[PDB]
Amino acid sequence: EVNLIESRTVVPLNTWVLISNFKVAYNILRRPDGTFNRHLAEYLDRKVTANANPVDGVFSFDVLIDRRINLLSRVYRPAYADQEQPPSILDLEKPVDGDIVPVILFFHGGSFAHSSANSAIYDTLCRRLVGLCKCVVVSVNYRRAPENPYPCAYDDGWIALNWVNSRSWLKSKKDSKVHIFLAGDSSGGNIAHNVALRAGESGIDVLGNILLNPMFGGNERTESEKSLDGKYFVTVRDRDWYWKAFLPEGEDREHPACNPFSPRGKSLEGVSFPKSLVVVAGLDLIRDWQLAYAEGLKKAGQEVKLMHLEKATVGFYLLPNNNHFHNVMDEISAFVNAE
Amino acid sequence: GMDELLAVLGYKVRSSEMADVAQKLEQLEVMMSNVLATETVHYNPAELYTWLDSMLTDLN
Ligand SMILES: C=C1C[C@]23C[C@H]1CC[C@H]2[C@@]12CC[C@H](O)[C@@](C)(C(=O)O1)[C@H]2[C@@H]3C(=O)O
Repeated sequence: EVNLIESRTVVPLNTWVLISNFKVAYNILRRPDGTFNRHLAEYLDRKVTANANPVDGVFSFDVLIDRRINLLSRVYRPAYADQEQPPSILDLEKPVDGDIVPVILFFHGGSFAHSSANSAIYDTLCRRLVGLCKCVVVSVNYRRAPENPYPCAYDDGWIALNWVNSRSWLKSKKDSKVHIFLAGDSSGGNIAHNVALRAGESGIDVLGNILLNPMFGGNERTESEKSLDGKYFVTVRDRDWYWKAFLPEGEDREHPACNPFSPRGKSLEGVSFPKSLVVVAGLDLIRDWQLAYAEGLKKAGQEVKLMHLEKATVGFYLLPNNNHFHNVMDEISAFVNAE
Repeated sequence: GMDELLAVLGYKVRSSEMADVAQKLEQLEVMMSNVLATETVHYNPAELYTWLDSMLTDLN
């Protein structure tokens, strides 16, 4: 039955290897009974430390934002101009210089159960964002399911948002305010949406949200789910598994955390919500849910720019070897730097 | 010649062996669809070629 020739036709071979490797490894980590092999997961994941030394124009450092839960976030900044020596542990929080300095609060993907801020795929993505958008990036190492299910991820994002917004050294000179943009791929995009909702209800002004192949769902089986099931790295079976691991016991996929436009979700009509850049991979099996999300925002009168990449698959933004990556990075920069 | 785009992501794969690694991934999916992980922790996860080869053996 197994035949992966079809998926190889739409992506570069090395990309196919990277995503397929995660696919097979994750098959092992997820157990039929709902448990997760966390020890093996963290052993297999490829990680990297922070580095105060600028590499390719970017340096980074980790910060403990909440001890009770050991919540870490990695800060990525462009190399300091005219620095004669590398940053010491006392030079990491030097005030940003610039009339307007965008700060992207990023949430990695992994369907709520996989990866960390220090996972190589995400450390690389964040470093690329710093260089391509000429901004500061703060990547949240939010807690993962099933051990720390809903609402842990959202709570961690909220804590990180307040931390970022309260950093005097991240204030832009123009208006003495931290210009915050929420961003995330997969489950990270979902977290960004929900953190934004909470921000608008607390007075914290988020300037924009960037969702890459955001993870949303619902009780219904969309046409894209039925037609693309297992064809491009993802199966409905594993989607169901991650939702069950993240959502409260006894809940279904119409819970607002899964379906932001569920009858149970609060209306966004007449609500102060940031402008959004929604990127949808055409070959992502949950494409229909993502398109429905973008339409939901538009229908609620929210500002939304939709990028529907017809032949893109999940993970297209992990390697700079395709036009989806280039096109998207161009729009992200324009989005965060727009007036 | 190693693939530098994968190397930055933590994986060591020779560009000339990319197709072979791709083949092994599929062969492993095949076995999994016909099916442990205790021995997995002993293998080097960065070396995809050998990692997959070792896993293929553990199965079968
Ligand atoms: C079970 C999963 C989890 C996938 C889909 C499928 C196989 C490949 C995984 C990752 C692995 C790498 C990236 O984090 C990701 C964002 C990506 O692009 O591929 C993942 C995606 C997800 O969480 O939505």
